[PDB]
Amino acid sequence: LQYGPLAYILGEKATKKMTEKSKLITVDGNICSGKSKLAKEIAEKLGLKHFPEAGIHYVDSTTGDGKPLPVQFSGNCSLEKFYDDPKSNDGNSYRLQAWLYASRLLQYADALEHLLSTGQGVVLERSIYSDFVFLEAMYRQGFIRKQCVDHYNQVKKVTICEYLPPHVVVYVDVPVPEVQSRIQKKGNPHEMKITSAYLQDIENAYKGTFLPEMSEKCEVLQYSAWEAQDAEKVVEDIEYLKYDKGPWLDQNDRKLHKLRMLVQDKLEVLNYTSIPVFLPEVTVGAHQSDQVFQEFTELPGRKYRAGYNEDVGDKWIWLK
Amino acid sequence: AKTVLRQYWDIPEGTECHRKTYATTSIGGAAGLVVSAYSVALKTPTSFLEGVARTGRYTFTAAAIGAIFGLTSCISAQVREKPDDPLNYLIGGCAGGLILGARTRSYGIGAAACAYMGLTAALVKMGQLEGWQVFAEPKV
Amino acid sequence: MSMVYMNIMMAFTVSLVGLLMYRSHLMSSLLCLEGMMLSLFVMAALTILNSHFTLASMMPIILLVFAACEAALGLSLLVMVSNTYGTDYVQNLNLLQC
Amino acid sequence: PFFDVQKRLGVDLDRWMTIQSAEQPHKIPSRCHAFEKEWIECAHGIGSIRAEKECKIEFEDFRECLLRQKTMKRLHAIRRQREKLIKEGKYTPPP
Amino acid sequence: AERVAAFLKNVWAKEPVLVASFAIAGLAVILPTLSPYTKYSLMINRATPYNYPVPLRDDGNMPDVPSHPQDPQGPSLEWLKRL
Amino acid sequence: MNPIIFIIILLTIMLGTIIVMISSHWLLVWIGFEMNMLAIIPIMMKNHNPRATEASTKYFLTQSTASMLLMMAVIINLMFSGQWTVMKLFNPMASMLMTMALAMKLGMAPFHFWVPEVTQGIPLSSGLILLTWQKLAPMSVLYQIFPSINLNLILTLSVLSILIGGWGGLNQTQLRKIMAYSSIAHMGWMTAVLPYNPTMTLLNLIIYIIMTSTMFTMFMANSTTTTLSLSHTWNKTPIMTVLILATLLSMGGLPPLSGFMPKWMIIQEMTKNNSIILPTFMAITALLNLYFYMRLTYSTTLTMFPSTNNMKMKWQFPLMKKMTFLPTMVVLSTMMLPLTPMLSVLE
Amino acid sequence: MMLYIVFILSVIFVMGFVGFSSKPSPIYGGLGLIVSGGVGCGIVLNFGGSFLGLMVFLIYLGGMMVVFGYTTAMATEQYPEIWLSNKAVLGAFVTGLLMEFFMVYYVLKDKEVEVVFEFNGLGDWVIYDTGDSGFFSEEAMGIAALYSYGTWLVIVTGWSLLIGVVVIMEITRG
Amino acid sequence: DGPEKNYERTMAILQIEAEKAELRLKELEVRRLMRARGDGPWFHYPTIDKELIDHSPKATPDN
Amino acid sequence: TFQFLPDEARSLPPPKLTDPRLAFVGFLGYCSGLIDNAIRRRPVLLAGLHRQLLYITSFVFVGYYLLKRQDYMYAVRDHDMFSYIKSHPEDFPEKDKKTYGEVFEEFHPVR
Ligand SMILES: CCCCCCCCCCCCO[C@@H]1O[C@H](CO)[C@@H](O[C@H]2O[C@H](CO)[C@@H](O)[C@H](O)[C@H]2O)[C@H](O)[C@H]1O
Ligand SMILES: CCCCCCCCCCCCO[C@@H]1O[C@H](CO)[C@@H](O[C@H]2O[C@H](CO)[C@@H](O)[C@H](O)[C@H]2O)[C@H](O)[C@H]1O
Ligand SMILES: CCCCCCCCCCCCO[C@@H]1O[C@H](CO)[C@@H](O[C@H]2O[C@H](CO)[C@@H](O)[C@H](O)[C@H]2O)[C@H](O)[C@H]1O
Ligand SMILES: Nc1nc2c(ncn2[C@@H]2O[C@H](COP(=O)(O)OP(=O)(O)OP(=O)(O)O)[C@@H](O)[C@H]2O)c(=O)[nH]1
Ligand SMILES: N=C(N)NC(=N)NCCc1ccc(I)c(Cl)c1
Ligand SMILES: [Mg+2]
Repeated sequence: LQYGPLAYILGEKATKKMTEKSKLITVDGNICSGKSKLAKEIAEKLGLKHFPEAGIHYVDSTTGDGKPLPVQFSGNCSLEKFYDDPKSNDGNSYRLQAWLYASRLLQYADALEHLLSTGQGVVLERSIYSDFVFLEAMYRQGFIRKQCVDHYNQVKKVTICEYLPPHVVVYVDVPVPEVQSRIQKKGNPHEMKITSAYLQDIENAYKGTFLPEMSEKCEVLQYSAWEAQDAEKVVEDIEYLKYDKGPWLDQNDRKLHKLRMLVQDKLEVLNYTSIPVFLPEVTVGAHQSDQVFQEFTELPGRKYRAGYNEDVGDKWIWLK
Repeated sequence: AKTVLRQYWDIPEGTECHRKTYATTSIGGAAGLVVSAYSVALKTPTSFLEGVARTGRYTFTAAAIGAIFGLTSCISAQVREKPDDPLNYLIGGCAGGLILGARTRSYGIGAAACAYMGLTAALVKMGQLEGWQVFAEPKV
Repeated sequence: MSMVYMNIMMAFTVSLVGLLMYRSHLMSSLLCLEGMMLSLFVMAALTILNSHFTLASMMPIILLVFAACEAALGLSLLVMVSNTYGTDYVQNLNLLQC
Repeated sequence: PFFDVQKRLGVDLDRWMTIQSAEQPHKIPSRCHAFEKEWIECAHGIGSIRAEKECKIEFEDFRECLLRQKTMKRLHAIRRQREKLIKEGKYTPPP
Repeated sequence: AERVAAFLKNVWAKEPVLVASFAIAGLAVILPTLSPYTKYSLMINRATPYNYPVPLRDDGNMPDVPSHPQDPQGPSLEWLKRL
Repeated sequence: MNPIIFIIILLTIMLGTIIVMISSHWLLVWIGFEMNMLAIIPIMMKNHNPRATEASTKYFLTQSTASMLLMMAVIINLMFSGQWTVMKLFNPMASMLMTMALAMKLGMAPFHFWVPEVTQGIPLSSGLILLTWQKLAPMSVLYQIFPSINLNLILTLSVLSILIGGWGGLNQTQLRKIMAYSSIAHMGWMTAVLPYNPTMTLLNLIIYIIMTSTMFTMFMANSTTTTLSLSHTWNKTPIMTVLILATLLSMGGLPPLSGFMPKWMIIQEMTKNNSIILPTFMAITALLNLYFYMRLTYSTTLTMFPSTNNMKMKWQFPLMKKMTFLPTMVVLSTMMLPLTPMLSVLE
Repeated sequence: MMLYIVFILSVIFVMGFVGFSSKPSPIYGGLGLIVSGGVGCGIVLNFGGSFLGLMVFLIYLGGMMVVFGYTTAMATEQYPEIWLSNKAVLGAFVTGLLMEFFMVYYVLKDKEVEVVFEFNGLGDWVIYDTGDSGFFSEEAMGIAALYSYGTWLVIVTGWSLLIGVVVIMEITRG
Repeated sequence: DGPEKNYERTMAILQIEAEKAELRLKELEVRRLMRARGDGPWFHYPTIDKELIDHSPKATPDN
Repeated sequence: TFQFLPDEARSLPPPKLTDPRLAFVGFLGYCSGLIDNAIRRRPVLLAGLHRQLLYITSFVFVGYYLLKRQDYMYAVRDHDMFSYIKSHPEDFPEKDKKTYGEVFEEFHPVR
């Protein structure tokens, strides 16, 4: 039975599947802070599902054959271009940020759906709750306009309010001089053009707004670069948490049924990421969007609903 | 409303002008009061006096139209010796339309009001002669 | 008609005018709504009793029961309004103007 | 009824309380039972268009029993005249 | 059955008030249909004469209708006296 | 809401309506309205926000006032006839009170003000019930009491609704308000013909319900509540824009589409009764509705509005909303004119 | 005279309605409705509605109006504004009070009156029934019949009360 | 088609249409009479059914 | 009373299963099937033939009975009309028909 009211009526209630191990964990930090390695270790040790940080091609990974699509089907957002030309007149900076928030929103919906349908917890690397630190950093360096920030807050206002916050927020605290040291060592030509000022703004948003906010409602665990190598100590900290705050304590089968009905419908999840606000950075002219949409329909296995594409080997279409 | 309309249509056209002008002025005044009542209830005046000024403004404007139509249409029938003629009502209807332009201080509204109200009055006279029914009794 | 019907019909009209001419408190308009029911109960009871319409004797009770249930619903809406704005003032219920 | 389910099924959901001359507990009659019965029997089966004209006598009698306007008016007249004569001392009432 | 008795012992230990409520409510629904006395309730109510028993015009073909209250024909309440 | 409770509340909304439709006693009619109003408030409130609370309260006050006036008409009718049978009323004051009460429940002008505000403030699914199913019970009462209705009153209510509904929709960009004013105008056609041929009232009501349900369902499939949001449909579900175009042209009364049929038959019945000025005035006034239906078609189907970059993310996911009965409803909404003589089944 | 008791009660009925309909503080409006409810019961009592009259006291006053006052004290007014201190309330109260008195004066002077409609003024006793010698209360027999004739009334009424509980719990959960 | 076929086919069309036109005029006349007089199956508005009346002896005799 | 097809309707001939109106109803059912495929982005013509068949069958089945009621209601209308005309001969007198040789019509020249 595909999930719905009928499945819920017949005993598919969330509280059955969820244990004390059914926790949503998010790992945050500055660039090159080592959060990616820590997130995998936490997930391995606690037996949780790991979600690699949602990038420009996250949505492609969940649909079709799972492989990334060409760049015109993501709007030509480019993280590489952002470092090369953060003040480009083509609006790439905010178009990327708006796209990345939608990608994170989609991933958060996937993570909650996994948690609510299987009962197994998840580990995320950043989320829709911490995505704003990049936007604040962008605005303070003059890479995006104030109207872009106003647009971002509108979309966030009508989307984040639907979801529950993480059970545990893990923050890895690496100072900016060390981050710049790790960036140059990593040797990515585009990333090395990052300014410490941009990195300092990311940290200021994290410590000024993010951590204080999440402290009111989550379990916030902070580690330094050294303390983050001891994954076992991090996992020991997690297992000894009390979980005495947050709205996860108010949840019940009724409220989690409505939540699962939302996160499973991805078009409903992304509904307000396309509000008709005609900001130049994200507005696409009719001729271009029409042309790009026709190209998308021509991609393999994309003309029809999944399972109805004869060009990729689907069978029994005349009985489906 | 049925009593006044009974009085007006009882008098022959082109005769007893003062009685005709009273029926139409009272009819116009009633419509003005009805408009004022809804206007004041749905669009609150800033003060009691502003509400009274608006009520008088609409009510006099509507009685002015009703008076001119009745008087002009009754004189036209008398002067022309053409009682059962829609053209008298067309003349009376347009005259009332011009007043609306004056009371609303405009030339386009007056011209538009003259044509639309002038045609409407003429149609009203034809329906009276030919027994046109607006709210027809169910018959079949 | 009998003399009592004058005042009972008048009472309904008074409460109807009261209901249609709101002031500020939403509770005050709910009271006029229940006043209307009261006058309806009395008029119906008088007609039914005087005519000796035996089986209709239960009708005023049914009217009372259903109208009390409607009033309970109205009171619930009033408290939800009061929780939102801190008063039961009807001037706050103007968001759907736009 | 818009949909006459009651007649189709033969079930009596609410007809029992529609008129005062129907069956009542312990055969308690209404005051206007005989007038309602006559009017209903006159008007039965001919349609309201015809009954409005042809059963007017039964309906006028029934309405008189219901509200008693003519009776009260007649009593008002006799009482008003009696007060006049007594005010003029031309009438003394018996015990 | 054994699972039924274990369930009943559990509720009897934890919620005797609710167990008693449901048992009483179940008896109220069921016992009227099992009682031999329920039929007399119908008969006694019908035997109570609230209004006047209007006499019938005698057409000469009513041998089952009494002519006098003390004549033998008609319903008897002897069953009620012995009750 | 718990899914089982939502079902029971929906069934109570239906049961209250059914009681009104099968009752021969005026008290049961009143009970049907009371039960129906009690059960509908929870689906107006279900999304818990100040706008939904204001809509539920504005709705409650209107319907409660109308039900009190209805009970007055019933009691006055009892005083002057000594019976409760649902049929013609036996007192002109009772007839005016019941007519006014039922006009208030239907949201007819000048008792219309609540319809746009209540519809705007509740979810699309709740507005779907408000503007379709809720018309059934009051219209079925009007079907039975129409011989005693004052002709001038009912035709005045009809003419006002056609004017107010037509003019009110011209200024709207919110889809729920467009549907609300569209509903007001269509009610006027239904009551204008009722004194002459109630069968044509039923025909108009049924067809209106079908096209109204189609439009609400298509809005729900895309979660569109504003004109500009609806203008993004072409870049997501191009088929939907064509269906919306066809349905709107039908609600405009354009031949050869189904929505021409009720206007066509109402004009016929009125002309058979030597009513010529009124049907002509109604038909010309209904061009106001066609104007703001056409405006929606311009921004939805006949032109391509600007899009947003994030829309591309939507291309990768299918429609998962139920869209129940939509393929059937859209075909009935547009392609039924050749079967017009089938209206006799409603006789 | 006691022969006009029903009329006198009906006059008091109207004044109580003018009381809360002019809408003073809901505390006082609730008081005016309670006085009208009691007086309304008295009118019903004098027509032989013993059980119906007491239901107004038990249910309308002891149930509904208690809940109204409870809610007013909790979500509307905690301290009443001085009665008639507002101009519109005082004007509306005086306007209605004068209309009632003019009605009552004329009907008593002429023993009839035409206030829109024609009303007799001889006293409501004149229409009463002249024969009654049954061994039961007719009102009681009619109300008791709810359980024999009114099966359908019981079903819909009982169902609506259950839905009332369900609906109100939904409304207030928020 | 030969002229005879079209000619006589035309007559068959005229007969059908003429008969329908007469029936349309008669229906308007029948409907007008039934609505004014109420003596037909159309415009038959219900009256209370007399089988609802209880004819048994009542608690008191005068009724 | 509250009957879709009363028993007296069985004296009328049934609608033919090849009725042109019934065929149109079937076509409407076919169109609904295609629109179902289209809104769900399936191959419009081939997808779910079992579903397409039931769309046609459901429309035809319901259409057949609706057509039956339609024809019966028009038979009842004619039956009522003809009976009323027989019952009231005084209101439908047999018209005295003159020929065009005897009837005078004015001539209106087009010059
Ligand atoms: C832009 C156009 C807008 C719409 C215009 C609509 C025009 C409608 C025409 C007006 C209605 C017809 O006009 C109406 O006809 C009937 C026919 O006797 C008259 O009816 C009158 O008959 C006699 C006199 O003959 C009177 O004693 C009686 O009081 C009255 O019933 C009305 O007094 C008249 O007002
Ligand atoms: C919108 C107002 C809301 C508050 C309503 C207040 C209650 C209204 C009470 C109405 C009851 C009176 O109703 C009215 O009584 C008188 C008494 O014979 C009736 O009778 C009156 O008109 C008819 C006309 O043929 C004749 O009986 C007679 O000329 C006259 O007495 C009226 O036909 C009826 O309409
Ligand atoms: C949405 C809810 C769905 C549930 C629907 C349930 C409907 C139940 C209908 C109950 C009424 C059934 O039908 C009705 O029943 C009662 C007995 O039971 C009968 O009533 C019987 O007792 C009383 C006492 O005299 C009288 O009404 C009558 O003398 C006698 O017939 C009716 O003659 C019968 O028509
Ligand atoms: N503009 C922008 N860039 C982002 C965002 N999320 C990630 N990035 C960029 O994606 C790149 C990789 O991010 P990180 O995970 O933090 O770097 P990492 O070294 O690979 O991973 P760690 O070792 O855990 O720190 C960086 O250049 C980020 O700036 C975002 O929301 N906005
Ligand atoms: N009230 C109206 N004017 N209309 C109406 N229903 N008239 C009754 C005439 C009629 C018309 C068509 C059919 I088919 C049938 Cl059986 C009867
Ligand atoms: Mg990383």
